[PDB]
Amino acid sequence: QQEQTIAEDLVVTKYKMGGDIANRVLRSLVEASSSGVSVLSLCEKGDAMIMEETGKIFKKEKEMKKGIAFPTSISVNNCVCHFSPLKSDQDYILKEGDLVKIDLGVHVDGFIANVAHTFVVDVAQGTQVTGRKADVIKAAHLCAEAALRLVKPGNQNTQVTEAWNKVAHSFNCTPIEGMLSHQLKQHVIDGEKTIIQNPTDQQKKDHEKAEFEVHEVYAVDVLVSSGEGKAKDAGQRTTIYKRDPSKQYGLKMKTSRAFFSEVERRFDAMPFTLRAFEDEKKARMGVVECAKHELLQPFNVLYEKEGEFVAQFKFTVLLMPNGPMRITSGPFEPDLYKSEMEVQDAELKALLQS
Amino acid sequence: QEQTIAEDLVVTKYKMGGDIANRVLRSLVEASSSGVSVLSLCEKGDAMIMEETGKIFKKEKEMKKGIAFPTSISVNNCVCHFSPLKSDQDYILKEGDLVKIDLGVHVDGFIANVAHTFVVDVAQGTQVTGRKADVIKAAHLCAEAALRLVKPGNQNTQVTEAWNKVAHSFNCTPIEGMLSHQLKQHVIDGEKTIIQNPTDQQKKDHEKAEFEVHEVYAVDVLVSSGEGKAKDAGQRTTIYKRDPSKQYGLKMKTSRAFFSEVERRFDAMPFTLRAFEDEKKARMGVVECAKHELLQPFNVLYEKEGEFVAQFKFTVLLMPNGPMRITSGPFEPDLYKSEMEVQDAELKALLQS
Amino acid sequence: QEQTIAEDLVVTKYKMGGDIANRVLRSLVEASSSGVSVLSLCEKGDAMIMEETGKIFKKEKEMKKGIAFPTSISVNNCVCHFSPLKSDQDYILKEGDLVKIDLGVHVDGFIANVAHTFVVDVAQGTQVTGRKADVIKAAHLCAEAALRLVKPGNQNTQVTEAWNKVAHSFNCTPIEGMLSHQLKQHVIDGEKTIIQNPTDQQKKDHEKAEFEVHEVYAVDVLVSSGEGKAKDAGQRTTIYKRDPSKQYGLKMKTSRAFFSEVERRFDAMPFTLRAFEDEKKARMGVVECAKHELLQPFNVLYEKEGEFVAQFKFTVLLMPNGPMRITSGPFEPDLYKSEMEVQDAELKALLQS
Repeated sequence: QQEQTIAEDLVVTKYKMGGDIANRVLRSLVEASSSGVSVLSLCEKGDAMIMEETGKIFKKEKEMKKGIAFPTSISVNNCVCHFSPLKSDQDYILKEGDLVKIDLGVHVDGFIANVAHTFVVDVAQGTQVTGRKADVIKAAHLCAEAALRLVKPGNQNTQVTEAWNKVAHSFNCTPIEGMLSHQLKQHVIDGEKTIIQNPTDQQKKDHEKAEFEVHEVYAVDVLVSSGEGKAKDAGQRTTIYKRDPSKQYGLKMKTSRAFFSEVERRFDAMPFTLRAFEDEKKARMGVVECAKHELLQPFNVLYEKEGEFVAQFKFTVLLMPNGPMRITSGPFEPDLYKSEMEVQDAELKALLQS
Repeated sequence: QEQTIAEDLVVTKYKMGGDIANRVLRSLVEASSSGVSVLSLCEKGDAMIMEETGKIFKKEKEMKKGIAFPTSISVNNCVCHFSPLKSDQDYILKEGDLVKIDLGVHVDGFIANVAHTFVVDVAQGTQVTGRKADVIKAAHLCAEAALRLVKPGNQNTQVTEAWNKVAHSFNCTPIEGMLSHQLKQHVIDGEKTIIQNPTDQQKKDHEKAEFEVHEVYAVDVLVSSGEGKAKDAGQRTTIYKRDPSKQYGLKMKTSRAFFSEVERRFDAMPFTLRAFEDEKKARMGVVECAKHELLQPFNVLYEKEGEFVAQFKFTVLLMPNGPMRITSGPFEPDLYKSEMEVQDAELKALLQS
Repeated sequence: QEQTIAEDLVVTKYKMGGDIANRVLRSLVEASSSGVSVLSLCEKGDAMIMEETGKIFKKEKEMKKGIAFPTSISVNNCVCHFSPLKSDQDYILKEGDLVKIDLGVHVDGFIANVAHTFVVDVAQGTQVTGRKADVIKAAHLCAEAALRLVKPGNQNTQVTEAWNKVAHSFNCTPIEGMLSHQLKQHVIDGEKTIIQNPTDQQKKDHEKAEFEVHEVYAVDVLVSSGEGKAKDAGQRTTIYKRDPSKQYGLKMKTSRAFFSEVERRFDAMPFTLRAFEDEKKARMGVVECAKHELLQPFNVLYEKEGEFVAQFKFTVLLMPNGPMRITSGPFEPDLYKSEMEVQDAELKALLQS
């Protein structure tokens, strides 16, 4: 009732204007993605381009905070998520046939527009992607299609969790264990009402059954693996952090209090990459105190087993009265992907046509 | 007082009911082929509506939800409302039978009604041909015309008149007298109506009306290859509705615990006698209740034999942005080849949009 | 007090007028070919707007509705406002003529403006080529760019800038100083505007502005193959509107009758003098009115001989969910072939979004 919701016209407007920016930046990055291109440069180019487009809009309103809601992340092949390298980490260079996931977020007055898309580097004109890339992309895309049709008022998060497994299984792929699609609110990317992928027995017990309601907003995030689908750390350095507002702890230092002060000014409660910090070695230091006492929440770089592919589609959807209204999406082309398998289940075939 | 589609929660309830009506409808059309029992299709629909409405808005333990119009499957010259009792005659679908499937869903009284015509087992790569195609094309283009004419500021009469020229283009006739009703919460049979191809008496019996924003209509197209009169052929009537504008103490003991059941289970929504524990006790307790006008019947009317009746029924919300259709059959216009076409310049332009 | 698209009923009236402007424009486009009197097309289009508005919202008796901009048919290097008197030189359409059709509808003073460019009797399965295709493609890609840029948070200036880049790609120029007005109830000419290719001086005078939800714009793209200037040519002016801010008791009695017929038939919307039966009394009524600033003239304007001007106008509502276009013409892009194309990477991507 105090809360600013998509029940209000001005809020739909901010969501729609960040959505349009998220869609433009994503597409620009996909067009710039070819053999020999630096991932570091695409992460920099996206974060810069988010800032510049947020710069040009709502100029009359000089108090409104706007920018990055999720820093541009570029996770290739069996890498799951959250790769925004530092100027001094090893870079990754896109090879032909590389499977690329681009993930990013934009906000306007704290209303968050999250988008992620998967494609293949320099697919030869007149060909189709085939084999396990085709199987896992096709599968993740149909998972996003089933969620667009199931995440609506009156349905339960559990029905989406199950639809996802039957769809992914149809391609002998596997939704990554325990990943979460969060409810969004003003200034909150990580709402506690969630959809869980492919939960274990522990995760199924600890995760809360919920019913979607009109006026809620979700960042639906589909991550599907060609393999077993349990992501592991593999000592890549975490660059992406979020401040956790739920945690106080006075910091016994000078640098730490000073780094965690630039995190609050420049970013408040949104995720940020350690690369966005002018002076690298100084940020690398101010993080350790903060991260161990949980004031910052890490976004770790997880990997599936070498040779396997992970595909991603993330879209932000507003549960408007008239029906779910999608405000971000990638330039997916269904005809580019040939799989030898399809969905055989009659209920899911009919749902995906609906 | 009246809850209208100017409330965000009401639109939501209409859409969740239509998503369900659309799903049960298609699942019934997939299940329809040579040798399946209409009885079992009617049982399957009604059970799918109850399962689907069972799964939604479950945090809201108190909310009524379920059948707004029990599944009816009216074949060839049958016009509507055929939902056989288990103890009556069944009907087995044949190849080339023209099938109308009518059903409705409600969520907290907000009704989503749909109906659709197809032909049984159309051989792959074949096209329906002849009178069946004429009348299915006609009824559909009558629905396309209504979708574009049922909008705020227009009159019911403009819709009546467009249906007459669209259906004459295929030498078909809208069945005279048939009504398309305004819907409101708990009301399937609003007084505000679109009439088809009315007689001079029916014209004077029926009120010109103007569509207004925030209204809901179950638009209902029934077009015949014949006459366009629908006559009783004494099939037993299986579908009745409580008439909430009516009292009567009733007296006979079966009668009162019968009508006690229709009030507990179905409140104001149409129901089939097939839905009772004992179809015989139900046929008996109706006979008192219906005489005294506490139940309206939904009669099975029939055209002349060898003639064909097509139906498309969709529920539409007159939203500010434009008509928002929440139900529809899966129409494929490529299935149907007619030697005739709509040729009126002004209706061709309407249908193109 | 002011009625905005935040009201369900306002959005409805805009949509009902848009639906009509679309129907009329298309009918006029179909009716344009070699030998067609431009006078007849102006008559036909004004008569259609009155017939179509005559049929809607009949039960609301006090509700004013009809023409927001009289059908104007501006050919080749004519820019705008050609609506000849019965007694003027008529223009007969020739094969290969570039035609601009511009008209408006109002429902209760909610305005739906549209304009469309096409080429007369394009040879079946050819393509228009040369300057006519250059300028029609430039104007359409300008209209497409406006539709994606005129939205809450953006600046009228970014549109102005996109329009010189997009048009320069075809060696075409948006006509210097032409305006796209905000619309409100009974106001065709709101002060918040998008300016085309402003002069030196015009930039000083024109206000920068941010677009916001709930605003309405009649986006008017006017593009020239030549310099992008538009001069008078003492062609009779025929279109005027009443300035509702000026009031004056008139001396002569023909003048007052003239005024009464203007106020009654056209409130404060532009009208053509062609709509007055007594052509003489009206030309005399005007000079007393126009003398005392009671009418503002809409003068006919021309680019140079042999040059071509294209126009796409559309009326858009900045709803919360995104711009909602309620008018458009039937553009078929595959009809126009140009040696040139938009080569800026950001405009390429903006035009595909």
